[PDB]
Amino acid sequence: ISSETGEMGILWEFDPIINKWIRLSMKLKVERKPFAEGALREAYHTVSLGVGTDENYPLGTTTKLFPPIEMISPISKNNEAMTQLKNGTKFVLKLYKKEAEQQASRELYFEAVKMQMVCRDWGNKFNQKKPPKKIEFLMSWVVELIDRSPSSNGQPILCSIEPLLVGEFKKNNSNYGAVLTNRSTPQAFSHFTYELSNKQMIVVDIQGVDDLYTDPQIHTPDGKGFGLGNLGKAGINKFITTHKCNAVCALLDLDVKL
Ligand SMILES: Nc1ncnc2c1ncn2[C@@H]1O[C@H](COP(=O)(O)O)[C@@H](O)[C@H]1O
Ligand SMILES: [Zn+2]
Repeated sequence: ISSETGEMGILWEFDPIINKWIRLSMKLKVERKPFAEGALREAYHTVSLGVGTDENYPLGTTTKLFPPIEMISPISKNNEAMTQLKNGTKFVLKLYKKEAEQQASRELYFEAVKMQMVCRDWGNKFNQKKPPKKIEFLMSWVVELIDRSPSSNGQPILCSIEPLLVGEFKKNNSNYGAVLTNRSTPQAFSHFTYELSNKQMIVVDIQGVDDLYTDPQIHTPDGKGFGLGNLGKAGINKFITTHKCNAVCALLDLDVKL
């Protein structure tokens, strides 16, 4: 943690193989104006001023705590943040637009970051089949900007952070059936997660730079979890109407009927 001018934050990393959250702290310097925007959020350039422990900021009460205490690792010595967010790193911070900040609760920040980590595992499962192009999803973290005056409201300011992508950012499909590029690997990764999960999930909203992807969305047949972008059977079926499995689908031996 550098003594340089910045702001403090509580840092949250999710580890799927142990299925627990890792609680940390960091200092960061955010630019005043955003450099890009989506439908719901704005993105800011940020520089890391160091990652440390959370010893100075106790959780206090177990009751009403989210995420719950049983989902929190008691040891935080190992994590991705210490290398990928080390002092000097340039990264990206994302805030919700006001409005609709009204549709962003504390649970949805953690649910969104857990969803990206889940998609990150599917990328590794995809890469084990040795496709022509390997895909990879970026890390993602929840950060509580504790130095910023709470929404009033009375809730602290939350955000998500992730590594910086350098290059042309392109969206390949949406979360409701659009096919926006001629590339085969993004659609085939979608034709892949739906079949290999036995139709329990599909990963769409495949976007990013080259084969580094971020901000995916998951549909599940019951429509539960994975945020408000989970359109259930409708989202799954909408992908099937516009999908043509391709040479990558064929190479992965996916079923041409869905
Ligand atoms: N990791 C990233 N690195 C650089 N630019 C990004 C990144 N994520 C999102 N963006 C930009 O921010 C915009 C908003 O993305 P979204 O997160 O979908 O609202 C995108 O259209 C990109 O131009
Ligand atoms: Zn396919």
